[PDB]
Amino acid sequence: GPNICTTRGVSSCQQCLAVSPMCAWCSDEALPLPRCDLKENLLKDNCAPESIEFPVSEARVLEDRPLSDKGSGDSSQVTQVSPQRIALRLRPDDSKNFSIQVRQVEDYPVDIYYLMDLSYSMKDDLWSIQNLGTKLATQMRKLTSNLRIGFGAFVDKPVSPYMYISPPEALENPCYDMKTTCLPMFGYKHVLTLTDQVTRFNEEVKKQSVSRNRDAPEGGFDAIMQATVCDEKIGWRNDASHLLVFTTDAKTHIALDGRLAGIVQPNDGQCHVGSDNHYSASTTMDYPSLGLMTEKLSQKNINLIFAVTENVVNLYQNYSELIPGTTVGVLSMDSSNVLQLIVDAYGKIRSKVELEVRDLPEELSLSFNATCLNNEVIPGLKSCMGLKIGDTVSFSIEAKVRGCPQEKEKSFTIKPVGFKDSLIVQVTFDCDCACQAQAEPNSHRCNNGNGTFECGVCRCGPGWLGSQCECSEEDYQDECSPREGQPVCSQRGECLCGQCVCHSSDFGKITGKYCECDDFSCVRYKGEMCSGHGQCSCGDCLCDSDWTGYYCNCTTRTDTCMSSNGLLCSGRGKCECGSCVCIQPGSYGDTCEKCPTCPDACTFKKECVECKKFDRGALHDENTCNRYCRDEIESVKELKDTGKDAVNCTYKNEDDCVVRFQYYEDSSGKSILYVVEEPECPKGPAQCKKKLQALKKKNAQLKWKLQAL
Amino acid sequence: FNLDVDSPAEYSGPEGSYFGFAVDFFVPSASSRMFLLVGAPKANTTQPGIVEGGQVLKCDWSSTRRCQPIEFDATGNRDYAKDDPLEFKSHQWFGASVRSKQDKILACAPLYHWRTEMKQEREPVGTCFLQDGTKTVEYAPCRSQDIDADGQGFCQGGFSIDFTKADRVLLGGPGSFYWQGQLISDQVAEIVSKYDPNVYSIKYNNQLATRTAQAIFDDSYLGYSVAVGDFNGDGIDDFVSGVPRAARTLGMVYIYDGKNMSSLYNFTGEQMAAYFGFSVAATDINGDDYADVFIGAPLFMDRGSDGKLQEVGQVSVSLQRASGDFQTTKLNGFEVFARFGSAIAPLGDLDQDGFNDIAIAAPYGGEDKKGIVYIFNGRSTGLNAVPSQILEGQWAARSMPPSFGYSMKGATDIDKNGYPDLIVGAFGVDRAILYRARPVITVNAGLEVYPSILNQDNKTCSLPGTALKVSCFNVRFCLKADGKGVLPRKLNFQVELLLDKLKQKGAIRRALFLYSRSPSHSKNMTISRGGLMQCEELIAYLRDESEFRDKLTPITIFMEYRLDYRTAADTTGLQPILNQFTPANISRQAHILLDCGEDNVCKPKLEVSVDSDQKKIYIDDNPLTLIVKAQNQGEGAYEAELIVSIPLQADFIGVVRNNEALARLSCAFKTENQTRQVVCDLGNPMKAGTQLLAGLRFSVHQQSEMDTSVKFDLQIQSSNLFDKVSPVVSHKVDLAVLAAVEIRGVSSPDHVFLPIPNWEHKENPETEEDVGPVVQHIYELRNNGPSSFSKAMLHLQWPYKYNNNTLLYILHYDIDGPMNCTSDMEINPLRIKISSLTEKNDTVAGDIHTLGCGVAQCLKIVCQVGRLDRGKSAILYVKSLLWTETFMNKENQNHSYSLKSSASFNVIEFPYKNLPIEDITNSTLVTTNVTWGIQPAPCEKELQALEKENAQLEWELQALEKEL
Ligand SMILES: *[C@@H]1O[C@H](CO)[C@@H](O[C@@H]2O[C@H](CO)[C@@H](O[C@@H]3O[C@H](CO[C@H]4O[C@H](CO)[C@@H](O)[C@H](O[C@H]5O[C@H](CO)[C@@H](O)[C@H](O)[C@@H]5O[C@H]5O[C@H](CO)[C@@H](O)[C@H](O)[C@@H]5O)[C@@H]4O)[C@@H](O)[C@H](O[C@H]4O[C@H](CO)[C@@H](O)[C@H](O[C@H]5O[C@H](CO)[C@@H](O)[C@H](O)[C@@H]5O)[C@@H]4O)[C@@H]3O)[C@H](O)[C@H]2NC(C)=O)[C@H](O)[C@H]1NC(C)=O
Ligand SMILES: *[C@@H]1O[C@H](CO)[C@@H](O[C@@H]2O[C@H](CO)[C@@H](O[C@@H]3O[C@H](CO[C@H]4O[C@H](CO)[C@@H](O)[C@H](O[C@H]5O[C@H](CO)[C@@H](O)[C@H](O)[C@@H]5O)[C@@H]4O)[C@@H](O)[C@H](O[C@H]4O[C@H](CO)[C@@H](O)[C@H](O)[C@@H]4O)[C@@H]3O)[C@H](O)[C@H]2NC(C)=O)[C@H](O)[C@H]1NC(C)=O
Ligand SMILES: *[C@@H]1O[C@H](CO)[C@@H](O[C@@H]2O[C@H](CO)[C@@H](O[C@@H]3O[C@H](CO)[C@@H](O)[C@H](O[C@H]4O[C@H](CO)[C@@H](O)[C@H](O)[C@@H]4O)[C@@H]3O)[C@H](O)[C@H]2NC(C)=O)[C@H](O)[C@H]1NC(C)=O
Ligand SMILES: *[C@@H]1O[C@H](CO)[C@@H](O[C@@H]2O[C@H](CO)[C@@H](O[C@@H]3O[C@H](CO[C@H]4O[C@H](CO)[C@@H](O)[C@H](O)[C@@H]4O)[C@@H](O)[C@H](O)[C@@H]3O)[C@H](O)[C@H]2NC(C)=O)[C@H](O)[C@H]1NC(C)=O
Ligand SMILES: *[C@@H]1O[C@H](CO)[C@@H](O[C@@H]2O[C@H](CO)[C@@H](O[C@@H]3O[C@H](CO[C@H]4O[C@H](CO)[C@@H](O)[C@H](O)[C@@H]4O)[C@@H](O)[C@H](O)[C@@H]3O)[C@H](O)[C@H]2NC(C)=O)[C@H](O)[C@H]1NC(C)=O
Ligand SMILES: *[C@@H]1O[C@H](CO)[C@@H](O[C@@H]2O[C@H](CO)[C@@H](O)[C@H](O)[C@H]2NC(C)=O)[C@H](O)[C@H]1NC(C)=O
Ligand SMILES: *[C@@H]1O[C@H](CO)[C@@H](O)[C@H](O)[C@H]1NC(C)=O
Ligand SMILES: [Ca+2]
Ligand SMILES: [Ca+2]
Ligand SMILES: [Ca+2]
Ligand SMILES: [Ca+2]
Ligand SMILES: [Ca+2]
Ligand SMILES: [Ca+2]
Ligand SMILES: [Cl-]
Ligand SMILES: [Cl-]
Ligand SMILES: [Cl-]
Ligand SMILES: [Cl-]
Ligand SMILES: [Cl-]
Ligand SMILES: [Cl-]
Ligand SMILES: [Cl-]
Ligand code: NI
Repeated sequence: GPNICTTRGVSSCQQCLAVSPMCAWCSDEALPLPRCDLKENLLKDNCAPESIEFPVSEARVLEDRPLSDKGSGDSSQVTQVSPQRIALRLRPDDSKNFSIQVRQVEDYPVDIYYLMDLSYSMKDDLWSIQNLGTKLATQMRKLTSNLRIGFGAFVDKPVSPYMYISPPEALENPCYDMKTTCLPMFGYKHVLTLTDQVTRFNEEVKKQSVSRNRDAPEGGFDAIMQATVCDEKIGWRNDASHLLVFTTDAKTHIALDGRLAGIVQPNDGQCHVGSDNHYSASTTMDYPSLGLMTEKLSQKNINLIFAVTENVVNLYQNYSELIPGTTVGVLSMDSSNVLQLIVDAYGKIRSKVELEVRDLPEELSLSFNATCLNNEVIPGLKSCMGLKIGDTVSFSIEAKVRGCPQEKEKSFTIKPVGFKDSLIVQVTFDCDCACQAQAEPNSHRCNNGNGTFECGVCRCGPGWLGSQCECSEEDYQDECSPREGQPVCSQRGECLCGQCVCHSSDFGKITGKYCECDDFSCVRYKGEMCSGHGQCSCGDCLCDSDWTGYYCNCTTRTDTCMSSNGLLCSGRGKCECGSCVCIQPGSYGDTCEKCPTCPDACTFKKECVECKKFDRGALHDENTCNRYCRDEIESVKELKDTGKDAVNCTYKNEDDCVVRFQYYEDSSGKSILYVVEEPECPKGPAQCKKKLQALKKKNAQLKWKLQAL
Repeated sequence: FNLDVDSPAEYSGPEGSYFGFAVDFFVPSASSRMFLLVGAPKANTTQPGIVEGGQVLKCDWSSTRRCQPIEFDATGNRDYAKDDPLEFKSHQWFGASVRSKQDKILACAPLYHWRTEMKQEREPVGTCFLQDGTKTVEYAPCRSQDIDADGQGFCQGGFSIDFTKADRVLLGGPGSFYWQGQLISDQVAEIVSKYDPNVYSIKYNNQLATRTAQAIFDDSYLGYSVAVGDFNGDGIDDFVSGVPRAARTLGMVYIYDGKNMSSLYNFTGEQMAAYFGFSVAATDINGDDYADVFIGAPLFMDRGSDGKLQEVGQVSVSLQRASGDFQTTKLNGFEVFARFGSAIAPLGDLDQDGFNDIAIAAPYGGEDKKGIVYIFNGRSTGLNAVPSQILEGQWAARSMPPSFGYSMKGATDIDKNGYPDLIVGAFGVDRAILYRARPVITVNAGLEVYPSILNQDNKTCSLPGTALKVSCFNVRFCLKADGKGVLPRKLNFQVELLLDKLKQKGAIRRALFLYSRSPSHSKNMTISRGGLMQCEELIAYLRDESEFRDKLTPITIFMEYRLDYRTAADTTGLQPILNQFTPANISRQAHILLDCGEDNVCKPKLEVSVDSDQKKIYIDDNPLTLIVKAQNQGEGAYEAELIVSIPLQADFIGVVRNNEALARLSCAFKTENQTRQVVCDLGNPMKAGTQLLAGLRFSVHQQSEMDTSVKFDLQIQSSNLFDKVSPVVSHKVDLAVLAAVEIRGVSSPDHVFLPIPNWEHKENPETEEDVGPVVQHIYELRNNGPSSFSKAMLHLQWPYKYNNNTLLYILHYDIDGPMNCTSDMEINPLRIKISSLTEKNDTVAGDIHTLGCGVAQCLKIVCQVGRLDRGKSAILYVKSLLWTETFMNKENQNHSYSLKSSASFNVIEFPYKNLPIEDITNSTLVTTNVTWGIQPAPCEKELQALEKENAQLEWELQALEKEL
């Protein structure tokens, strides 16, 4: 039928291609009366096949390496992501779908650099980790056969007011007044480089000592930044798990806190540690901004862990939520449980895979459909939760470009947070026809050089309203209307030399073959056209990056639909246009987190027990039991009073047996299910005449007494 | 937008001295010589044995640009004893904060140290130096006999300072009291009159100060920034101070009374570490005379379109409502790491539009990360979101970033031009810049053409110079100008008019003036401010019919006007600028009538009609479609356009291009003056006998609390002389009340099993364990519908007892919502103590005989519900205990029951009085099944069979009895 390519793209080739990805242009020969039309339609018009300017959006895989089963092999390159390279070609306002797979391989080498607060309050903590290295090393044999470790230390910017300036014996020994003694003060110092030898570690722990400092908040961020950005001194290995552990019993200083000390220079994210193994810019440069820390951690692919005492757990909980790829754990005052915190934290990190994007053009946007287990598909989502080792995950991506940018080539990276391997997408844009380079300025083909000839058409200059730049106010007709029973150029113009001349309103630009398009016809959401998130073309709102819908008032975002628990709409709703659409009855709220009248917790977790422990139930049938029930669950001899918070639950299983268990919410922030191991089940194994008759009498009466209704 | 970036004045200082870290104007008043004040904290001074003592320079603005350091203290470090320095002025950062009012000037050294005057120590108490006219004294309130961290030893007073209209000083210091921070205020009079050089720790009769708080407030940094403004009745300026690390480093801003230093209001940041309260400022932007608050959060991170977090910084604008309830909005930065919101500078009324303006800086923004400052104009609604101007840094980073805009001060007319100016500074490059405001000229233009429609055969006026008569007409253009400040009253303008502008070179121009014989008129017109507009008119005509064949295209009359900026100068040559939003040009259009035949006079005869949808609009934003039929009965109509006046409740969502039958029309939204309009093109011209039918959509949300209907006024308009408009149709749409109110219920637990584990009967029950398990029935009344109801009632039927048996024993009942309830029976008569759980997690994700309150003794709880709006509810949590012995006694042994609790509601009133309120009611029940377990299967067989039948038959009869 009368497609738009005919009406909106008749002006020229470049314009034609911009009208729509489905539009084609005939750049050769001459057939008066649509140079811009569908590919097939142009074939019916006998346009030379090789003269058809019809680009095609495509995404070729430049490098496709197979994933690895194990990462301990030194005989081959480790691949955690596939494919690695993709060449992406795109048309103006077009889109293409491609995919990417990620896997956490087994026996993957690890880098662990220890960083401890050496404030006097942490004096004891140092003595407790003297044997930590090896004690943990043995515990890490099971997780991997390849591991390197090192050590670093920090106190705070060695300057007033944080440091004792007087007396002179204070700066040398801040514990001069204190019992015994203590080291001077320093921002940060490197001790041991990441090495495969665990022995040299414990030797350095003894070698290092403790220092005191006024004002409890410390300068850990300086140490974090430097340890991250400094690759050589720390010795981070490629194709290895980068783990940075941060231990402190007190608060932390933040950016702009330096102005009190007279520091006005922002952190540059550059390594200033020298051969002296100390932070040089400690005193000169201000604390790093969280955005900067996030950036560098992301770049260097470092997983940051917060080992913090109960009192500050909450403070670092909120902080961690601002920096992806980071966990929070409770470090005991004696720093004894640190070893456990390590193994557990590692599990949390490898239980989740998150994707990040680098160097993405402003004109380019992306969409996602996350596939975690089996047929599970989660639109808009770019990460997955609750995973294990050797587990593979997939993501269906769709790239949509707004317009056709100037630059020829761009390269943006899509990678898992913390992982070295990645997918580099090389994107190009076809904004022009090949015949444009063959254009002929003021060629004799158009009214003796009064017009330019390109792509098999004469684009005439001002003054000539006819093709070939012939007629100017002469006697001619053609078709200025779609049909003889319709007006002329929509009364936005008239027929001159057999063509429509669009007017120009103060509102916008009237364009199109029959002057049917403009910039102001588009719909308006609330006070703005296309919600301001789109630009109007012939009454059509073209949504900008990360915007969709007819009115472009629907975002592609998802994070606003995430709940505190880390679930989409609390699993009781689906995210639509950024806001959760609650499904579960009696549930509502931003993330559908509020559900007063929905069944009690016991009713929800009875399915989890029935699946995890009994390998059955409606939950088990859908194979969602593993991701749903994240609660640690164990079989107990008897149900005990763990807390006023704990709730004793009871239910009858499919075997008609009474099952008892309880749910605990708290105790440092982890949920556990305790199920009684022995559910109660069914037990396997004259005068009587007067008794039967006695009941028979009653039955006769009772039956006869059935009446009324 | 009126600031002159053409040729601003630039001032410099010693490299590495941080020249331009702090800035302010110096106005001794009495209409006297002007100066700029620049602080250089790292400037090496002449003070003996003192390095980078810091200094504040007085830059001469007039003519030569030369900064002459003002020396407050020439001496070195005083001595506590022989070879025992009392103080340490090296690197004391003097000039880190500078403020000036009238002939008074105050500069501080936040890094000035102290010996404590007791033991040998170095404590940064900070000091300041006040200079008023002929007198110069040192002011250091934190320097006292209260020392160390716990005291003001580490105060660092003077970190931020400011004056009040009452000539009182507001000085803050973060370090006081383990870095809780502190605000100290003193009367300038006392500061100087109580000053004794021989006394290091001075006491002031009248001083306001914040006291030490709990240790939990340590490291809060109160006094990081300061600003002044009155937020209560009295004319006294009240204290405002940023507290960036307050609330687990979430950031806060404390406001204290200017009189008794009593806390008035508080603010808190949304994001941690964003440093909410880094900088604070106060000005009345909406001209309500109520000081409006501004808080900077340079490290704030908004979420990009992708949903990714990005540090753009943020500034919260809080308008002070007379009532006291601040209406606040947020403003995100425009670039990453630019740290937008580092400096907020009041500009006063910059464009003299009647609304104070303001400037916000992103010192590290802009390409090359030099620096950028955004300017924002205020108005009735408030501060205009988008900035009207942008300033760029002209210097790069040697090592330290230029930090252009890090410190700035505006709101002062130095050149006496009538407009305030702005001082911006970059300590990174040791430079400072002054921006003079240009005079703003508002202008009104007009263009008239009559008669618009033209009969080619008219031939009225005669073409001069010949015997030819041509069809002519009149053209009338007007220019009115006005402005404020210093400028020549007479303003010349270069005005150019072109006829048939649409036809450019290469194409014939169809119209030209009667005399010049050309479509070009060049006029030098000079007009004065006020209503002395001139407005000249000329006569133009149309060429003969036989000179062209195109009578269709409309002849566009174009006018352009531009003033001579050179002759509009004021003092040193400062060129003015037109109002930010003014049409650079305006144009009208004429037309040629034809085919009118005999009468040669076209009568449009336009009609318009709107079909009533019949669909009532319910009170959220409801979709509404309107059918429209516009027909042209008579001859052609030029510039035909459908004009519609919509009320305040209506927002135009767009035109309907979905339906084929409905002709797709182009329409736009236009708001002129206080009028609210929708314009749709009906074709230019709309030919004779043309009938169109289309539709328009709207999203409507009630404005007035009570309204019968919403009226719309529609009509068609044309540029014709006769019958140029159609009748006005008033179509009202009645508003309806729709409130889908449902009531939900649940039982927690929903199923109880017997017997009760380790339970024992008590002749005299005491605890919950003595009675039985906890059974909670929970009902929720929620209003989903768009409309809201003001009042409602809710009734509850509880299974109180059965044959004098307790059944469910209500211990207590809680409520969350407007609802208030009463029980007809005393709750928890036995006075059993409450133990088990209001908080947290709902985010986790014998046959059967029902005992209804109808068949069992009933306890009733009636409740009065308040107002419930869209998506709002009221909840009733009924906590009870299952009375075990009841189910262990009498007929209860092997039987299973379902305890039924019914609850119904009814809406009694609505907030909409002028509308036909419709009552609504529904009901719901909550069942708790009590069941026995482990008794399904293993003379005596037949015996047991009839025993179960018997028992069951007993209950069914007992039911029918009590049911009647
Ligand atoms: C804007 O934001 C601002 C910041 O958030 C808000 O400002 C806040 O305003 C509130 C409300 O007034 C303040 O709370 C008050 O805190 C007072 C603390 O006073 C300190 O200093 C005195 C000595 O001068 C001590 O006596 C205090 O007691 C300490 O020690 C005792 C035990 O001996 C302990 O109970 C205290 O908690 C406190 O201990 C802490 O501090 C010490 C160090 O001093 C630490 O070592 C220790 O570890 C603790 O950290 C304290 O040190 C307090 O006096 C005020 O008391 C009122 O309220 C309490 C409530 O229980 C009440 O008991 C008290 O007495 C009442 O009962 C008495 C009989 O028992 C009666 O005699 C009396 O008449 C009363 O009826 C008072 O009612 C008060 O709690 C915050 O301090 C303040 N924060 C800051 C930083 O300014 C502001 O409100 C907000 N504005 C707006 C508009 O929202
Ligand atoms: C109300 O009640 C609901 C339901 O109980 C609460 O929802 C819970 O929210 C918490 C977060 O507050 C969720 O914790 C997450 O845990 C996963 C870990 O992945 C899962 O699978 C792992 C496989 O290795 C396994 O190790 C984990 O086991 C841990 O957690 C369970 C409890 O579920 C505990 O019993 C174990 O001992 C372990 O401690 C777990 O099963 C984690 O990926 C989540 O993000 C973490 O990691 C990311 C990325 O590094 C990091 O950014 C985060 O900061 C975090 O460290 C998150 O920690 C938990 O899954 C939810 N529980 C359930 C069963 O749904 C909800 O919190 C309560 N609301 C309120 C406000 O009180
Ligand atoms: C054929 O063409 C001739 C020549 O143009 C034309 O004569 C014109 O008639 C018009 C309309 O009567 C005259 O315009 C008038 O001018 C006076 C001042 O001289 C105005 O006051 C009149 O109206 C006032 O109010 C109007 C309200 O809309 C305003 O538009 C206007 O500005 C005034 O405020 C009125 O407009 C005009 O004077 C002559 N032109 C000349 C040069 O003679 C004649 O009408 C045409 N004949 C036909 C049959 O159309
Ligand atoms: C979930 O169910 C669990 C199992 O029933 C509950 O465990 C119970 O926890 C409570 C405390 O919260 C205990 O209550 C105490 O009971 C003892 C009884 O012992 C006394 O009498 C015995 C003889 O019967 C004698 O041997 C002892 O010496 C004592 O003289 C009381 O003495 C206490 O004061 C207190 O009331 C229960 O004992 C305990 N029961 C069991 C079987 O473990 C748990 O409370 C439930 N969880 C929640 C929070 O709902
Ligand atoms: C105020 O006056 C003070 C008077 O002492 C100035 O003190 C000087 O400041 C510098 C640092 O800016 C001190 O640091 C020295 O730095 C050099 C390193 O510089 C190297 O390169 C330079 C050439 O660029 C070369 O000249 C040097 O030899 C080095 O090769 C060190 O080598 C020095 O040992 C020393 O650490 C100077 O010590 C100090 N100079 C004096 C006279 O002692 C201060 O800079 C002034 N501040 C301002 C803002 O004006
Ligand atoms: C981040 O800090 C906030 C407080 O600023 C914590 O919020 C508290 O969380 C506890 C439970 O851990 C609740 O009992 C309190 O009611 C909360 N207080 C407030 C004011 O919200 C929070 O726990 C910390 N991190 C997170 C988000 O868990
Ligand atoms: C009008 O007068 C100005 C001086 O006021 C002169 O500079 C200009 O050339 C004149 N414009 C024309 C082109 O008539
Ligand atoms: Ca510290
Ligand atoms: Ca006041
Ligand atoms: Ca105000
Ligand atoms: Ca203004
Ligand atoms: Ca000025
Ligand atoms: Ca007529
Ligand atoms: Cl708009
Ligand atoms: Cl779309
Ligand atoms: Cl849609
Ligand atoms: Cl001032
Ligand atoms: Cl908000
Ligand atoms: Cl947002
Ligand atoms: Cl109410
Ligand atoms: Ni003294």
